[PDB]
Amino acid sequence: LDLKGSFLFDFEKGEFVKNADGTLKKCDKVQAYKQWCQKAILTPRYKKAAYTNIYGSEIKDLIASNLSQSAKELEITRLIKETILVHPYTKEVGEFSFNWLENSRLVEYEFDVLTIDDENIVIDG
Amino acid sequence: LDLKGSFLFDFEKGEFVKNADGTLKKCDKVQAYKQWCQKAILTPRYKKAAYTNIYGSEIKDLIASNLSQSAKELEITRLIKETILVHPYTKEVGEFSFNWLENSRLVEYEFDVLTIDDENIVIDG
Amino acid sequence: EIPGFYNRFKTQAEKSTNTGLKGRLAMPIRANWGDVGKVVTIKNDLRQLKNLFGDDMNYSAFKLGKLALLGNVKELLLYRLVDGNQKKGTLTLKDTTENSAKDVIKLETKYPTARNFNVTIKSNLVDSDKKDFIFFENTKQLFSSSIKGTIDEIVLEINSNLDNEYVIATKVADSDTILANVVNQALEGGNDGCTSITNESYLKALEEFERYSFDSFVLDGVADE
Amino acid sequence: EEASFLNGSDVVILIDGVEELYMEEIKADFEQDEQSIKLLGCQNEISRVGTTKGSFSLNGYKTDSKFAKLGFRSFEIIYNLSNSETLGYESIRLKNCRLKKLPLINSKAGEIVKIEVEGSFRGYDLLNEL
Amino acid sequence: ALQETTKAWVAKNKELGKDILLFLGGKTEDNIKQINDKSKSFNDENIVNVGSSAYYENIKYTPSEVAVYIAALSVSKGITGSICNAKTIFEEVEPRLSQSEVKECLKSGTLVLDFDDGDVIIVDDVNTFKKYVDDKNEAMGYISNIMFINTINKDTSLKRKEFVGKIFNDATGQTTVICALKKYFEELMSQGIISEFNVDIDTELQATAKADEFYWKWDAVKVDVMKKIYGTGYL
Amino acid sequence: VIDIYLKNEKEKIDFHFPVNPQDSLSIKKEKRFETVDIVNLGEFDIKKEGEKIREISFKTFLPNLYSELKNPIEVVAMLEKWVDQAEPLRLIITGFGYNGLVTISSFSNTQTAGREEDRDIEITFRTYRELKISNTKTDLKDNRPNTQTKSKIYTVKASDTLYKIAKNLLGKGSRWPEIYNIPENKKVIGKNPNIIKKGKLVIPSK
Amino acid sequence: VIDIYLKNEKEKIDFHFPVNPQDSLSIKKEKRFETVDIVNLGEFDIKKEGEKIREISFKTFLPNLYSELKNPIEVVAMLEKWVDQAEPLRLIITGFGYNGLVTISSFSNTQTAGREEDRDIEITFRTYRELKISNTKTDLKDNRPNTQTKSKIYTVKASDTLYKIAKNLLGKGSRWPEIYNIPENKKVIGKNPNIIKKGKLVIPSK
Repeated sequence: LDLKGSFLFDFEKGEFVKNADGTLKKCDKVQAYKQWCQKAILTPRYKKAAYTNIYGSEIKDLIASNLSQSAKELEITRLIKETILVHPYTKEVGEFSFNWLENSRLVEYEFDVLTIDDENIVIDG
Repeated sequence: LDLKGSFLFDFEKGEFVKNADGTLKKCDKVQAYKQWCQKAILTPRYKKAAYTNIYGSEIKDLIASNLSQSAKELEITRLIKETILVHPYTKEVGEFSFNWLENSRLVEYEFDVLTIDDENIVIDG
Repeated sequence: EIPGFYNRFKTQAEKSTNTGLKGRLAMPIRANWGDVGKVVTIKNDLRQLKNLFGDDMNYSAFKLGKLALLGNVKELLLYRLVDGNQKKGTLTLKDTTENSAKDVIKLETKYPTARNFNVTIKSNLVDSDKKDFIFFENTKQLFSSSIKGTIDEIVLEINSNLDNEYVIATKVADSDTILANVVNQALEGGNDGCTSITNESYLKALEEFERYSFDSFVLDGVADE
Repeated sequence: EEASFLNGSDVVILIDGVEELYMEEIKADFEQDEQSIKLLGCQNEISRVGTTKGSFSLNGYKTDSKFAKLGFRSFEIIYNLSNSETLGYESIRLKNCRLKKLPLINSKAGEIVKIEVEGSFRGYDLLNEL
Repeated sequence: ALQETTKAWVAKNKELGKDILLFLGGKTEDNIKQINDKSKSFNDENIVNVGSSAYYENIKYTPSEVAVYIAALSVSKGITGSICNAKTIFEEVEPRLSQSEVKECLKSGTLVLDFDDGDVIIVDDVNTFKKYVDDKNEAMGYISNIMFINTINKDTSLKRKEFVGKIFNDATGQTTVICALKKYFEELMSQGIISEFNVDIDTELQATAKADEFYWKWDAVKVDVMKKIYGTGYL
Repeated sequence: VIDIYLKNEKEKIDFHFPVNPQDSLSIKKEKRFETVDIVNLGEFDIKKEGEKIREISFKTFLPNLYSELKNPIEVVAMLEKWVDQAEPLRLIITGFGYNGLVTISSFSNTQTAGREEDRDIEITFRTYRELKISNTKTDLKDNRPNTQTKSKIYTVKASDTLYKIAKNLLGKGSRWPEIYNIPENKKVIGKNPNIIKKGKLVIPSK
Repeated sequence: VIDIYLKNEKEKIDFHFPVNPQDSLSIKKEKRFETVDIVNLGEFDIKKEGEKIREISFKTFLPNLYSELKNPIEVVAMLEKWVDQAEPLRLIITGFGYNGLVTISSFSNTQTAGREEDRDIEITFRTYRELKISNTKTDLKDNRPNTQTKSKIYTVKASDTLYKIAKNLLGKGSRWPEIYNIPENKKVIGKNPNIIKKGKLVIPSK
């Protein structure tokens, strides 16, 4: 597998975190994977020409859709799930929750599961 | 088959019985098997690293379980039955009985059957 | 007991097989051991018969009782027939520090008998302030325990432990120092009364049995007309 | 204890928004096909709700060819029951109702020409609760 | 001094109807003898002594400190659960006791954590009340039993204050109160906490009723958590 | 009283059915045998030594509101996930007195016209078995099912040693170089396998 | 609430069923496995790694007058056209909580004796899957279905370049000579591929 680390990027500030040395703050494979997941979610699909069709999501386009609330919930689940699962490190994403806190303004949760989160059987002959 | 004898160990006293000569009291194959059965029941599984996964039981772990009374009865039957049956000399164990003598304090019986307990057909051409 | 898992093992003969039996039987047994001159009910258990009347095949109690037990009777009403001349095995143990060797404790068998109960007391090797009280039946050990030197505890400790169904201690007098060391002192003076059972003595069992109820009665293996 | 009942004289019926005052009997029920299934561990059967079906019966004295002309067209029935001893009134409307059979002809001897109508209704609305 | 002060303080609050369960832990240098004597010295069922320090990422926790975690677990289990064999978060207990030493500590009302196969486990759910255990009071020696009792008193006390001098003390009103209490217990039946229960009019104390002095009686059969197993292998 | 428990282990989930299995449970048993005819004698039954896989099936509904409970949609997603699980499930049925490892063969949900929140379930189980592929001598049989699961990442404790971790967490114990040779384990662990520290996160293979 | 949406893409149609699926929906799931017997041991279940195609079926009626609506005859013509569509359809069922690419296996309409305007429908769907026929190294999986469609004729915008059109509209972007080599594209485009104008109509291949 041998996934590799990457460099931090504070999405709050929209800038790379760099040490007092001036070199960019490296970080772990798992940290890099979390960095990648948020980036992929925020990248719309088919529109940013640098990436292929695999990368990116389509959540923004769903806003203009005329589908009902329940239909939009499933589409959110499909879209987020499809975008994340392309990464090898992903094991499973699910346990989606939704809360239409206002009449038409939504907050939703999901839970991601890594490859390392798997449970291993203990036996040998 | 040729199972072999072993040495007595008074579980009441937690010591080996030794003769006036000082040598440990040997005992029969069947006595050794009975000695083995009680030891295996009292040995928790997966925890005492000397033995493999075959040896031991899991009765102690069942105490903390949240299963109902009837479910716990079946688990006791499964656990005791599985632990004993690994021995070659065992033929069958069963006829389990239970008595919840207090509200939540249990006494149970079970009957073991040896290989020698089998009944043989009498015929020859 | 502490909470947790406990387990034991027993021979299949130790199964509670008394369930499902039927019938009631009576017997004026001669017995070396157990209660004298009274009817006792047994629930068809060999050990119960063994504890209540010993296991001497020479005596009609265990011998015939075993046969009746093998007959699968639900309840056996045994009466210890006796000749009279009844006595219990007894012994008196004495103190060391008194140069007169003051007698402080009297031991006695639980029931009348003539079997060879013996006492061996030796200095407790770990601590001379205590001593090991080992109770014997003939050459066989029957019960062991260490004890404090004070007399009241000694009688209590003997009467306290589980394995003293055979003997009961009794205090004769107080003293400070432990009993004298002795080996295999027989509880002499006892008598089972099996000697020279009279023809008349059977009649006592009959009248005692009358207040009880039973399906059948059988003599004690005697063909006297 | 007090008298606060209601009488059929107080009944007011608007068949499709028209006072069909000549109807001297009406009844409508809203039944449910309650499934009843038996569970292994539970001694008593478990009843599970199901889809509802609205039926209504309405009969009166004929005064015109209203129902025969109406045919099986969908329409509405507004039922208003008013307490007169004290103020307050119940008001129901069957949301979408259709006839199950046109009482095309009916008459006998010197009797008045009675008319009987039976049908079903999809749903209802409770407009006032007394 | 604080323990005695808190002992009196909790005892005072019981008389006010506030049933507070107190958790304590002996001093670090107390041996088994000191701890057991402390538990024997005050054997209130509302008091619990921890008789063992514990480890948690190399940081020692004195028995007084550990009582915080013990109190939290007991409180968190609520009614249904118990800590008879709960696997604690701790990693190692400094005083490791033999079965005989455990038996003495448990008999003394000391609550002791035991190390078993890499697991620190609380044993038997005991409290300080062990001196008497006079028949029915045997159950009172366990924390879960006391927690079960206190909660019912609190729930009845809550329902009490809704009606003291605020509902007419008539047979219909009294029947309303019994219906409220009876239904409340029936919820506990729904939880499986209780096997049998009864609540009825206390005819004796009802002879002298007043506005908030209607009196009632009840009794219930709490379902206990399985604690020990005895097996007999016939062969 | 009757209850059903599905104790998944590769996912440490102890599912308890909110609803008892509707009308009636039933389990068959059929001896594994073959029939052979012989000239001038006729038919005969020859028992085949092996046992037979047998099925347990029933149907339920997952109610929306009832004693522990969960959404029917999530429960269906839970079970449908378990259908593809290669590892076995432990099924316990209290009143029926059934207890043994099984695997879900088929599963189906249904939304009736009314009761749209509930989901009528029809599920089938298969009895599960395992395939266990010098100095010959009698020894203990390998009858114990080895159904036990551990996290794929281990946190080293104080008393642990790399050999001990291998045996507790990978069986034979001589399997320790498999743990060490993983480059992540090599990085966190010192260059000496014999030296280890409490904390270090370690990744057992598979 | 329950709704059914069929979002065809090769024909950009987002069909919403006017009527809910009659009595009850139901979807099965069956683990892909095979049974094998072993001498003196008996039957055993071997899981097969691959998944299984599963079906969703129901029935409806397309009413003449009811909330958006269309003629039942045209709707039947629409669906019967979609049956032969090689490309997949996206099926979303709100209350049932189903969402995934499917393809219509069978379709049937019916005119009852009365209600001659309406058409009773019985339809069946199959779960859809895709067949995705140097310097080896881990990379993102190709799990995303590539269901997206564009017009066969492109109008060049101001900032466009022929390479950019190829990537946006034909994938790899190096595919631009396929666009250029079409003689119609050669005619409208100048002899220099690198030069292009806003407007020019261009025909992507296939």
